[PDB]
Amino acid sequence: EAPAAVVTGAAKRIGRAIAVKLHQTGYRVVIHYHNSAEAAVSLADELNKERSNTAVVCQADLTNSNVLPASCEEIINSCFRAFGRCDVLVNNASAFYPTPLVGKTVETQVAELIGTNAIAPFLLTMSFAQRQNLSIVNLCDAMVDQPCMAFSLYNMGKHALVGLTQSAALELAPYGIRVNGVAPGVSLLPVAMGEEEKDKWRRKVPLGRREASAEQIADAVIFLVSGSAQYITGSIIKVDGGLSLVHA
Amino acid sequence: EAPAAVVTGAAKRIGRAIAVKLHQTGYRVVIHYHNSAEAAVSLADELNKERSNTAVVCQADLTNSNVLPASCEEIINSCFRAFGRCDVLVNNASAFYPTPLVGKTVETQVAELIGTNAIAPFLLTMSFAQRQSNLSIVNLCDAMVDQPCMAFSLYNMGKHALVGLTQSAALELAPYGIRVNGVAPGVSLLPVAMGEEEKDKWRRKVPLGRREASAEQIADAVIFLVSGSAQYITGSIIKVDGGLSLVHA
Amino acid sequence: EAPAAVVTGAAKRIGRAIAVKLHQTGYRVVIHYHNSAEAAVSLADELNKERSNTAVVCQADLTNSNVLPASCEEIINSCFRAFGRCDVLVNNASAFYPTPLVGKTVETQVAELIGTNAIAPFLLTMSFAQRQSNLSIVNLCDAMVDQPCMAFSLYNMGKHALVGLTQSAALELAPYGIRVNGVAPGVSLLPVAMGEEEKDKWRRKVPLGRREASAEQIADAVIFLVSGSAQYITGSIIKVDGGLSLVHA
Amino acid sequence: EAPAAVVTGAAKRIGRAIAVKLHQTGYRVVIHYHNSAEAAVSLADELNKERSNTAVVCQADLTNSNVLPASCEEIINSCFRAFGRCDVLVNNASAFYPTPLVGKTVETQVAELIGTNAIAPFLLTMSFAQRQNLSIVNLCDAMVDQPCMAFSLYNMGKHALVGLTQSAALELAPYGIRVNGVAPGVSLLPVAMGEEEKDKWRRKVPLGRREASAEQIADAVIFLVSGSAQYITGSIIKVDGGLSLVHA
Ligand SMILES: NC(=O)c1ccc[n+]([C@@H]2O[C@H](COP(=O)([O-])OP(=O)(O)OC[C@H]3O[C@@H](n4cnc5c(N)ncnc54)[C@H](OP(=O)(O)O)[C@@H]3O)[C@@H](O)[C@H]2O)c1
Ligand SMILES: NC(=O)c1ccc[n+]([C@@H]2O[C@H](COP(=O)([O-])OP(=O)(O)OC[C@H]3O[C@@H](n4cnc5c(N)ncnc54)[C@H](OP(=O)(O)O)[C@@H]3O)[C@@H](O)[C@H]2O)c1
Ligand SMILES: NC(=O)c1ccc[n+]([C@@H]2O[C@H](COP(=O)([O-])OP(=O)(O)OC[C@H]3O[C@@H](n4cnc5c(N)ncnc54)[C@H](OP(=O)(O)O)[C@@H]3O)[C@@H](O)[C@H]2O)c1
Ligand SMILES: NC(=O)c1ccc[n+]([C@@H]2O[C@H](COP(=O)([O-])OP(=O)(O)OC[C@H]3O[C@@H](n4cnc5c(N)ncnc54)[C@H](OP(=O)(O)O)[C@@H]3O)[C@@H](O)[C@H]2O)c1
Ligand SMILES: COc1ccc(CSc2cc(N)nc(N)n2)cc1
Ligand SMILES: COc1ccc(CSc2cc(N)nc(N)n2)cc1
Ligand SMILES: COc1ccc(CSc2cc(N)nc(N)n2)cc1
Ligand SMILES: COc1ccc(CSc2cc(N)nc(N)n2)cc1
Repeated sequence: EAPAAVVTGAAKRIGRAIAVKLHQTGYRVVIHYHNSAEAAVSLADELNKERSNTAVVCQADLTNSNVLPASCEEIINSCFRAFGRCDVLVNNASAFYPTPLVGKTVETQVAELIGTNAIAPFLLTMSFAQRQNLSIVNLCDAMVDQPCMAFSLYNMGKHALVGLTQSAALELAPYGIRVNGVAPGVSLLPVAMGEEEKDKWRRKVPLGRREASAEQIADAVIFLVSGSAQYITGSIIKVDGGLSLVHA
Repeated sequence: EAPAAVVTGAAKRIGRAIAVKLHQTGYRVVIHYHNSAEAAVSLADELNKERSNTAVVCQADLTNSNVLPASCEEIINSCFRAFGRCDVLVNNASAFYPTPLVGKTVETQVAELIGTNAIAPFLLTMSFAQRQSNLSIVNLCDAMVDQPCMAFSLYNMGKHALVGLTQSAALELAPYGIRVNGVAPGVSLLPVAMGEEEKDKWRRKVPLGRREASAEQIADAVIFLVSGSAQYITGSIIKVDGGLSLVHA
Repeated sequence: EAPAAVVTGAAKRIGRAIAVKLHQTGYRVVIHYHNSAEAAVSLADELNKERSNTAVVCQADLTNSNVLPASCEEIINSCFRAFGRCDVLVNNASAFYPTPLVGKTVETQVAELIGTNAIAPFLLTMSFAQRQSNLSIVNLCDAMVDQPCMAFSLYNMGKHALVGLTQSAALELAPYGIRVNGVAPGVSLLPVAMGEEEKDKWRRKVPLGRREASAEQIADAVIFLVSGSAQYITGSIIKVDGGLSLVHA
Repeated sequence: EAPAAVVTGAAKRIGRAIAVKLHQTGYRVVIHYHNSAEAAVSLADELNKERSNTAVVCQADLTNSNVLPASCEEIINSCFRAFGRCDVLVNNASAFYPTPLVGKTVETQVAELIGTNAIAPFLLTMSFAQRQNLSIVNLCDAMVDQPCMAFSLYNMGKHALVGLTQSAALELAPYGIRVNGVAPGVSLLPVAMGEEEKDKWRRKVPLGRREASAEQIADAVIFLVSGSAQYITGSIIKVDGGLSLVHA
């Protein structure tokens, strides 16, 4: 039987590309979502039209709370429910917005940014491991050491996620579970963002003066979960077209 | 007027060393504590006997909660209440224990490990800036963050977040003249519950001396980072590990 | 038409697995060697037996000297002479031996270690770029560069230099469509000379499988980096170390 | 009796600041120079005026060659002959210039950039140790991982120096010798650089929109060689005003 993968925030953009490429490679997928029900099912329909009963959806808020552990336990369960196995976990879901040091309460910002980018990936990892070419891939950020201004919580989240990638690689290696990361720089920009401000970020990218397509990010994910990366663990692959190498 | 510092978890060990050294340097100190009331009060006694009206104690739980912001805001408030100013903040307080991936609830482990090592520093940092000359923050990090102990995922994630904060905070608060730096022990004072055999196993790994760092040795680097000799230093983590992080498996 | 690749030190061990896998992927290969004449010619034969006119050998000493630029210019020239193009450069050749601080002269050690591991890669990158599709360079680095073996400073200085090259070359050659990246083994193929308890000592330390990387596992990452699945990857060093660099002392 | 320091390229700018602060701390100093004999001599006189017989100068080209090892052995030897001891070694001398990938020969650029920045520090280290609060301090570069364009050989030099620092810390720790680095970001700008170009770099620095004075860099070196840094080794202290944290 075909292996099975969980992709968090898989309904749109980069997570959608991961789930599609994983499916095109022959995985059965769990498309997690929070708000994008319509887009998630739409993706599942497309994938299932290709091969019947190879894509299911799963809803969960990934914000930190007393219920988070149980939601993450159940995302992993849905993969075992649908497919009888869970070979791959891609922690892609992420909140990202500014939290100046000098309207959500700060405690809610903590809950969303630290929960989605860090704690939920920790809890999903716990449940993944407990339930067992098994690997985990975490969507990190190649700009962590040169962070966006006023983004300290988000940024604290992605650093926490780098530490979890490393800790979990060390601890889960005895179980044959590899744990790795993929770090975009500028991939798909928010439709929210202004076009002028978009081309400002694009022009900074040495390799082609453009952003990464979502497929380019998914390519790194595909490599990491493959047989070609079977000695690779605790590694984080930058996919940033040299953006992080560029001084101020 | 003498400047004033806040040191979190300052009742004993390394935070005591920081507070004492900051006090010997001429600072007034808020000794923040959680459970260690007698040790906190004993230390504020010692320091006030040295210079009257120069040490207070301040109780707070730094576990993450929806009341954490308020608690951190009050820690900073207490320094202004006592001393009319707050020049320096040392984020020393830290919970530290295993959380294996395979009777505390996981929700509580998240709250204590992430709260003490990362969210309280963020919140204290926020409160410190908004209440505002040589202003600086020093975060107690960990030199072994990239070669972590087995099954310390949460603690390690919180120390990594602390590195992230140090950097983001240094960047954002530089315009306000606040510097933000770190001090990363490898092995310093070992746990009180640890047995001497297990301590010596760690001691024997340190290239420089085959011994742990003293609390004064850690405190020395913090005192450098707050001084006028570090006036251009920000976003920097100073490793104080006797070469331990260079030693391969 | 088939693209072509240069692999330094490709007669044996890891560079040989690299050249074999490039060739299976469809590349024509220049097999560079220094002393391993017999092995190099044997490899070209096997590759050519499989697909005709797809492999040449090229001899060069990559020790630093005033003629090293010319030699490196000639290794790149040999690919154009043989195949009409040069698409891929792999910097694999490396001297590796201890150089304690406290019968080769120090002048020679500096020359072999820094030349093979850094200066030759720099000069090759220069000639490659100047002679100029999916063009890319992969340098063979070392995952233990921050946790070096004792008394291996010149070697370690060379590997660090190689990281600096990867990044500086990635930045500068980006506007030319040339990507530059790295593959950093931990313990892979273990030395001929090394005793057998030393090998098992190193093997026990590897979290993932308690074994060293096969030559082919290292080559897989090189192959990924030069493929059309890495078109946005530049200035990245991929560890292929079974988690070894994560194990504390 | 008073301890003694060797400082390389100590005649001008940053190295001169380091020599002076060491001397003010109570060190006797070997002022090394290559071309700047008048400034070296000028410093030694100033310093000997303060304290009789506490400053000497010592000339040596630090470009890589087959005589380099002998030259570095003689710099160390000069401190022993003059003062009877060599407690501190500061590796400050640095060639710095572009070497684009696409009127010196390239082999000479290699020899100057790699020799001054990396090989001479390694030979000076060998000799320092062989001859024995003992410490070495290397002048590194905060911008090593975000290099200036077309500075690959310089950048290769500074990276090697980080590795030396680490390798030397580990190997000389049993002899009680600590090895550390100080990494400037933007410090003293070349005097002949136009103020308008100087200002483009200044403006990039978060902490105060200015470059570090030489004395500011010297301050960190002073720290590292003091009794206040006695457990510190293998460490590189950035002195950069937050410059390296600033994204493109
Ligand atoms: N795009 C870039 O340039 C870039 C750069 C650096 C790093 N990254 C990383 O790459 C990954 C994917 O990036 P992206 O731009 O595709 O992400 P994105 O659009 O910002 O977010 C992806 C998904 O995360 C889910 N999500 C947000 N908040 C959630 C919550 N509270 N609970 C559960 N799910 C939640 C959302 O799902 P729903 O719509 O279903 O609610 C969203 O569609 C992220 O980890 C990101 O941090 C991206
Ligand atoms: N010791 C080392 O070898 C070492 C190594 C690497 C890094 N570090 C770092 O250096 C720092 C100092 O080390 P240390 O060993 O002296 O620390 P520690 O004794 O383990 O902890 C210091 C203090 O943190 C406070 N704390 C714990 N949980 C708290 C909570 N929920 N709320 C508020 N305060 C809490 C405790 O205060 P109360 O007693 O008053 O309850 C404790 O006295 C820490 O940041 C540590 O991570 C130390
Ligand atoms: N093997 C590992 O565990 C390991 C670990 C970390 C990093 N690496 C890196 O991965 C690469 C491959 O490893 P490996 O073990 O296969 O390497 P290796 O066997 O030690 O050396 C590869 C080739 O380098 C060539 N070489 C040595 N000195 C030379 C010189 N002066 N001039 C020109 N060529 C010279 C030799 O060619 P000839 O035989 O023709 O003389 C040799 O076959 C190296 O870059 C190494 O640094 C390997
Ligand atoms: N200034 C900065 O913004 C900055 C930034 C980053 C890092 N740094 C680091 O801090 C250190 C000092 O910087 P700096 O600007 O003061 O230095 P600098 O002016 O560029 O040079 C320092 C001295 O190096 C000596 N030197 C140059 N080539 C030499 C050679 N072939 N042999 C022997 N000595 C040679 C020169 O001595 P003579 O004049 O006597 O010939 C020169 O005065 C360097 O290691 C540098 O890389 C500085
Ligand atoms: C720095 O300017 C940018 C670049 C990319 C984006 C894409 S939205 C996004 C980005 C991210 N790093 N994480 C998450 N979750 N979502 C937004 C602003
Ligand atoms: C590696 O084995 C050790 C070494 C030192 C200690 C000291 S207790 C401690 C340590 C820490 N990194 N953070 C906090 N908060 N407390 C415990 C276990
Ligand atoms: C002391 O531990 C080891 C580990 C691997 C080896 C393989 S031989 C080798 C290694 C290398 N880093 N570079 C080169 N060129 N060849 C030898 C000793
Ligand atoms: C921002 O562009 C600059 C900044 C400072 C300088 C001072 S000269 C210098 C610089 C250096 N890193 N190393 C050495 N040896 N010399 C020149 C250009």
